[PDB]
Parts: sequence; C-alpha cells; structure tokens
Amino acid sequence: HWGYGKHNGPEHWHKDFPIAKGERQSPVDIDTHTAKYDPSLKPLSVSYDQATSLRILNNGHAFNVEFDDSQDKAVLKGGPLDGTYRLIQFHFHWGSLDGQGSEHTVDKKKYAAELHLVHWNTKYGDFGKAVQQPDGLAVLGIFLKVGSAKPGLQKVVDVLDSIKTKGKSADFTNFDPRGLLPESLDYWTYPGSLTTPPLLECVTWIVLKEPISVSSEQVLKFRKLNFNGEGEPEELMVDNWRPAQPLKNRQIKASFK
Ligand SMILES: NS(=O)(=O)c1ccc(NS(=O)(=O)CCNC(=O)Nc2ccc(F)cc2)cc1
Ligand SMILES: NS(=O)(=O)c1ccc(NS(=O)(=O)CCNC(=O)Nc2ccc(F)cc2)cc1
Ligand SMILES: [Zn+2]
Repeated sequence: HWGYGKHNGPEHWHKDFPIAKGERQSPVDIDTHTAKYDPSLKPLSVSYDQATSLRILNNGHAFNVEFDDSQDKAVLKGGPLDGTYRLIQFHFHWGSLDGQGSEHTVDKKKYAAELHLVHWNTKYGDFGKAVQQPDGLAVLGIFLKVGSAKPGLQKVVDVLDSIKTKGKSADFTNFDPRGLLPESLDYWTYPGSLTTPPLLECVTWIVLKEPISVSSEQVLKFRKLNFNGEGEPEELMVDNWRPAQPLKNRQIKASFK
C-alpha cells in the first residue's frame, strides 16, 4: 500500500494508480518566466471568518485538520474559480531537511514544506462526488520557509505529540486557519490533480506566491511524527512529498505582474 518509502514511494504509484502518468498530474514546477499574467483573473476571496475546525488526524501519510463542511462556513471563491468551494481539511507536506519538502517548486526551488487547504465545489453536493469532476476541488497551496515562527501554527504544533502514530486523532476545535495565510494573496493557477493516490484529476490548483515563515522548531516537530501505527516499527514522517510531474499541455497563469 502506497507511501513515501524506498519500495512504495511516488515512482511506484502508477502500478496501482495508472493515472499517475496522466495528462494533468500535480505537483508541477512553476516556471515564473513562462507563467502568463492573466488580467481576467479575479482576486481570491478567502472567507474563513466562520470556520469550524473539528479534529486533527494522523492518517499515516500526513496530519489533517478537519472542518465542518455541511454549511457555507469557510469558503474559497473568486480567483480562477466559478462558484463556491468549501474548506474540508488542511494538511502539509514537508522534508527531512529544510532544503526540501514542498510539492510545487518555483523555478526549481524547493521550500521546506507546503500547506494545502482543500476545498470542494458545492455544486456537486459532497466531497466524494466532487473528486470525480474536473472542477471538483480547489486546493490553496502555501509554501513554508524556515525563519521566524508562525504564531498561528503553534496550536497545530503543540497537539502533534497526541497524534504521533497512524490512526490517532485528537479534538481540534476553534482553530482559525486565517493564521496560516501570508500577507499577499497573489497566486499562480493551473489545472491539476490530487498529489496522493488516487491522484484524481479534479483540482484547480491555486498556489500563493508569498511563502509563510515558520520556525525551525515548528517544522522539527512535524518531523517527529510517525508514518507507522503504534506498536509498529518506527518510521519518521518526513519527505511526504510527491516530486514535480510533467506539465504537458497545461498553462500556469499568474494573477499578478
Ligand atoms: N465535514 S466532516 O464530516 O467533519 C469531515 C469528514 C471527513 C473528512 N476527511 S477528508 O477531508 O480527508 C475527506 C475524505 N473523504 C472522502 O470521501 N475521500 C475520497 C477520496 C477519493 C475518492 F475517490 C473517494 C473518496 C474531513 C471532514
Ligand atoms: N495533497 S492534495 O492534492 O492537496 C489532496 C490529496 C488527497 C485528498 N483526498 S482526502 O481529502 O480525502 C485525504 C486523503 N484521505 C482519504 O481520501 N480518505 C478516504 C476516506 C473514505 C474513502 F471512502 C476514501 C478515502 C485531498 C487533497
Ligand atoms: Zn497535499
């Protein structure tokens, strides 16, 4: 079963998930000199004031903070999107070292980690229906670089020892995801896929240009999580990132000049 290891990592996924070699796979390298400014792109509308986080889960691949998505509470609109997309979860991808960890790259630059805020298009009624549609999901990607601490990340950092191993969950209410955003909402956008199996080609990717800075201690505590379940051989949850995939017949558009 798939993972990031020696024997089951991204280069093996195509054997059980042949769409891994598909036409709109993610992540990709963002070539900043080839991305076209598109003045028809709208500013992003991030409406997280009424977000309801519920819990945090170690699923053996990353840790997900889950939200209540049964009403329009925390929604993403505007930008390249038609309609309203509801936040359902966020999670991160990170490295064993500060020099790697992000999934998207910028002119081949790898960031220390990458945050994915996952939203589904309300016109499809639920997340499981939305992932079967080419405009089903919108994922907001935010790079993390190692620098000053991110105060709004620390509640996430401090709960991690309670979900160290696969299958552990903890209550995680009243978390405000606005504390994870950078100052600017300038972005690049392209059509793509889930970056983990089943790798479905259902995502409008929106990747912010401005990274957030987190402290070395904050990202070190990500690296203390375990891919394995309790009682299984300990394997540190690091380098849970898929490398850049071929861009093929896609254009990356920039919301800014
Ligand atoms: N709003 S809530 O009830 O509290 C709630 C409930 C669950 C979550 N977990 S999740 O975000 O990871 C979505 C996982 N659910 C799926 O259906 N995935 C899937 C993927 C590929 C397929 F092909 C088919 C299904 C978060 C919040
Ligand atoms: N890295 S990314 O592109 O942003 C990305 C990658 C994958 C997802 N999918 S997910 O939200 O569901 C989290 C994964 N967990 C499951 O799918 N669980 C599940 C539960 C019940 C089922 F019936 C089937 C599956 C979202 C964003
Ligand atoms: Zn992700």
